[PDB]
Amino acid sequence: NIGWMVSLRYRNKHICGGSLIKESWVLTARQCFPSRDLKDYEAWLGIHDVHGRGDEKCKQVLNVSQLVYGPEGSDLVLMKLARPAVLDDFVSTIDLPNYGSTIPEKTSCSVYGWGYTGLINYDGLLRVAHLYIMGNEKCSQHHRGKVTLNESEICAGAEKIGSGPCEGDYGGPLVCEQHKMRMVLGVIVPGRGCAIPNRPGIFVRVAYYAKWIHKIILT
Amino acid sequence: KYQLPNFTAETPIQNVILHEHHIFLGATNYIYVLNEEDLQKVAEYKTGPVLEHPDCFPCQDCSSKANLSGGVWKDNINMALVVDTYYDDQLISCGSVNRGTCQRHVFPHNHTADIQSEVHCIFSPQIEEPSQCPDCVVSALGAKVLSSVKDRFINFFVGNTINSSYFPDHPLHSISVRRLKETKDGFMFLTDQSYIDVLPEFRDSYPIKYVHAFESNNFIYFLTVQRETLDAQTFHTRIIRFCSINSGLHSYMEMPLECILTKEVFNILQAAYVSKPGAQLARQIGASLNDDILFGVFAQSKPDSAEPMDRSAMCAFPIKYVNDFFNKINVRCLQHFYGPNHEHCFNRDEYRTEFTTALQRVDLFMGQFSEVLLTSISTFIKGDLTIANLGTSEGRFMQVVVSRSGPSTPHVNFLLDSHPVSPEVIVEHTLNQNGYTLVITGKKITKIPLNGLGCRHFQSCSQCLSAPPFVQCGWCHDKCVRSEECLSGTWTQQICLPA
Amino acid sequence: IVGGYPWWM
Ligand SMILES: *[C@@H]1O[C@H](CO)[C@@H](O[C@@H]2O[C@H](CO)[C@@H](O)[C@H](O)[C@H]2NC(C)=O)[C@H](O[C@@H]2O[C@@H](C)[C@@H](O)[C@@H](O)[C@@H]2O)[C@H]1NC(C)=O
Repeated sequence: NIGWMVSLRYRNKHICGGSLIKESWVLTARQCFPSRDLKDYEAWLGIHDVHGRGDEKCKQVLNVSQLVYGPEGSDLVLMKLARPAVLDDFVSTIDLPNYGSTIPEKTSCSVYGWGYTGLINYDGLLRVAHLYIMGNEKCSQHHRGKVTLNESEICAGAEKIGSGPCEGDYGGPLVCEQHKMRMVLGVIVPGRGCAIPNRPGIFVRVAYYAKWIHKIILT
Repeated sequence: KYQLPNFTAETPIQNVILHEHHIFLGATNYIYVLNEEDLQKVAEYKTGPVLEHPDCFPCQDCSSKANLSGGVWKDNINMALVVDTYYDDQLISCGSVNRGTCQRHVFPHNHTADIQSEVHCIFSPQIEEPSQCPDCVVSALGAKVLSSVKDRFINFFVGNTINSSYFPDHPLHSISVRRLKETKDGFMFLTDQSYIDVLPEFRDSYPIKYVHAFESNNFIYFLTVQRETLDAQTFHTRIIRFCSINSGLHSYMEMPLECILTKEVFNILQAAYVSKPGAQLARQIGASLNDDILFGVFAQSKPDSAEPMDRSAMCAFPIKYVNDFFNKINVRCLQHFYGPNHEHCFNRDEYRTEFTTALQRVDLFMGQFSEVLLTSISTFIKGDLTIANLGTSEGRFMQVVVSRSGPSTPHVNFLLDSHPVSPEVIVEHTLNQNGYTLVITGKKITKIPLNGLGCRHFQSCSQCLSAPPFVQCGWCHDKCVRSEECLSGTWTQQICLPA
Repeated sequence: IVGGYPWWM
């Protein structure tokens, strides 16, 4: 199950994805915040459909009380919910990687989102793309030397076909299995074009910011 | 009279862009691709004339509709030209036609000259709020476009000139910020604070000209020519400053700029160029070697109008000192945006500021160009020195040393063309500051070197010895030449006897 | 998600 997937709503319209890492804490991206007024924002939990149609028995609508911006380099933002989310079979928390951690190249990962699909008539149901971890050397080579990669970044790309996150998928997770456990290894940030065949996705490395995350979440 | 790399377009050149050793010219009805080395035409793209029609919407080609009953032929005057290297290397061009829509020219992997193979039009049909047109970017009366990668997105800071010409479903904003969707299919405004427009009541009475736009220290700057007040009969030069946020235009404050002469006010900016200072000048105006300096070419106004009087002055505004004045606290509300009598003004990101006192500097050429109209400026460093490439309304081009303490004689000084020099400039610095300048004159573009234009033009020993050291000039009995070309051997850079 | 599948895949 995928109970950690959050849908951030701006002016009663889905703007971004997010990951529930603690009962009152959501890990998202800075690009998801046009207004500085936290009243225009809402967090939806326990949903499969973007409009929350067939999941009113699970849906957990919550308000945003605080916004904690990550270090200058990161495009991360820790979002505090006005009330803690109640964990059940439909709402759960995603584990974080430890500060000095890594996964090898070819590690099977998944990206989740209610964003742009390209399809004519998209149903609004949560989508997944199967990506595979790429090392920062091969990633810079695959990106035709246009961008040098920092320690704060994580690369993952699909096999042969053109697939990955796009508009509306930002803030969402790059889920990979670490030490027999599903963890949020990256955060979906705007890329250099949507789903280009053989072009891997650049995500913000969560393992790099794990020390700052535990500083904010542990309260 | 010199033999320099030159190119003549069929139509006037409005914009110039250099990318991967190629010269991209944004001209009327055409985009030309030139070779960097010899300015030879490598390719061309016909952008016009375009057949306009109220029923035939933007970005759709109505070639069949040429035989109509309500269709008009319009010339595609290039208003903006940009190279995006963040997404797959492309050229963005925005013209006066199709309500100021833009189009991306994707470059094939190893063919920068190919601007024909992959062309996509940046227009998405609005369904959420059809009252707004984010793909209607550029104005025909005047438009300044500044693009930048901000928050992993390509942002477009557009300054547009506006009149009372009402357009339903497709209107235009004065100062705004929009981002390209990662799908590349279209632009979008984030909030209601993404644009700051002139009140419908003052759209025709209060015209605004956007002369220059730049990004420095995470701040977005716009250089304006507008009236002193809503009811004022005289014109002003203003510096616009706002927070480089994608979400909208935050911390919007506008303060006036003045170029004074020892008191003589050169109130109208003709051209601007932002660059680092030379060692000598850095020390002279109290600036670091890594400081950005706004070099503004200003001109005296014809009483009660905006057109210039052919009297110019040039003064340097270091952006550090510009920001110092913005932070210093007297202050008025933005009269063209807010009502001149409304509640927002009777108070004190959300609020828009207008300064009453102007930031002023003394003419760096000390009244040297007080008899000519300067229409172009581009600055560059050669050793300890700062040199300015200057364009005139007569078509004169010159290279002269910039120093706070005393003016100098221009080393380069000649008639480039009959047409005035365009404020649209390019300076390239190839290994050890020995590069070139791309100068526009009507439908002509010229490649002038940065290390001067010869030596043999200096008539007297005085003029010959007053030349800067990079020109490597010296007097040889009766002629000003280089060391290697002195026949007799009587070559000096120090002594002038009664010749 | 472009080139994606429903979450349960
Ligand atoms: C505008 O151009 C059209 C062609 O692009 C003309 O229609 C086309 O004219 C051809 C003869 O020139 C004819 O074979 C095509 O079948 C016809 N196509 C269509 C879709 O109608 C059009 O007017 C035509 O040409 C005149 C000489 C007459 O034959 C008319 O009956 C046609 O409609 C052109 N109109 C004008 C104002 O020139």
